Amino acid sequence: HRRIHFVGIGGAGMCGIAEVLLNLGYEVSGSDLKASAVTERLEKFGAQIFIGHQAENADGADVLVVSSAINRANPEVASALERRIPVVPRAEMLAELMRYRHGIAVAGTHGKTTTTSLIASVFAAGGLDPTFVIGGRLNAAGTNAQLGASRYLVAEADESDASFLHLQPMVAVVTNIDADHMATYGGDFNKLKKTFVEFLHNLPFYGLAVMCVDDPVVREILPQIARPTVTYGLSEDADVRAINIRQEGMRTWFTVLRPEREPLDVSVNMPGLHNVLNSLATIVIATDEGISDEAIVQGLSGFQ
Ligand SMILES: Cn1nc(Nc2nc(N[C@@H](CO)c3ccccc3)nc3[nH]ncc23)cc1C(C)(C)C
Ligand SMILES: [Cl-]
Repeated sequence: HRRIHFVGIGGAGMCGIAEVLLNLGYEVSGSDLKASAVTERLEKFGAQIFIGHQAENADGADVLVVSSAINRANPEVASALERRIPVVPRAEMLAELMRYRHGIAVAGTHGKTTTTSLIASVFAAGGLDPTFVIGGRLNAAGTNAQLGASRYLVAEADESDASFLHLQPMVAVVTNIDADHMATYGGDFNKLKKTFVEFLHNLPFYGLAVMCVDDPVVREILPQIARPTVTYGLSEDADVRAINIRQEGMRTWFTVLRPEREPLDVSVNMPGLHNVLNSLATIVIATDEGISDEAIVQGLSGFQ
């Protein structure tokens, strides 16, 4: 399959996915109701844009991507369904971009967005210009370059998303396991816990699981993970730990301890132990990736 057609390509979760597919070398087409600067940029990058939804727009396409559910009202979708052209939801296409890059999946019930942003900030301070996904929207710091150009893709992994168990990361964080999305799993918390184990087991044997052991449920499933693991938290037995937490204004300072490394003083410009924890998760991923202490310190403290 080589040509991908987006129905409603100007949509805010859609243009980013189309841009990354352009960057990967695919043929990309899309349709929208009104021309925009979004569809202008995509056309500049090689996308064939159609204005208005007519079934002839889906000709040549090997797969269709749609904004929400398969609403067969739209003629392009109906024409693809008739020809047995697969129609995948936006979130599934987004999730599969990780197979082409060194993917860092940030899972957990709370803190996915801030941790994803802190990781992106540290990797960028290291010159790695990563593409990152928060709230289904693809981002990167350097405006002019195409999304997906970087080796690295950092994405939120939401346990209530249909594509949760189809991410293929190299590294996965689990910040915490709460019951917010029990309904996704038949209102059963034990089923939810087992899904996070299944998720971590989608890492390859050379992958890395980053586990917050201050959360009691993360700590509970830890011995089930048959993948390389680094634990973090304020707990005294964690591999990567924060001590001597203090404040100077709205900035939090602390010392991070790491195996086989000297203590490193670090600050973040957000209050609360939950942001100390977001930073520790970041420090673990950046350390394992080989990023310098200077880029770690600059990425964390320069984060707005
Ligand atoms: C922006 N943000 N970032 C969060 N990050 C994390 N939260 C927790 N636990 C949460 C709840 O369990 C928590 C809340 C308060 C203090 C300590 C822990 N554990 C984590 N481990 N690593 C990262 C991380 C949480 C938040 C909210 C939305 C709750 C303000
Ligand atoms: Cl289908």
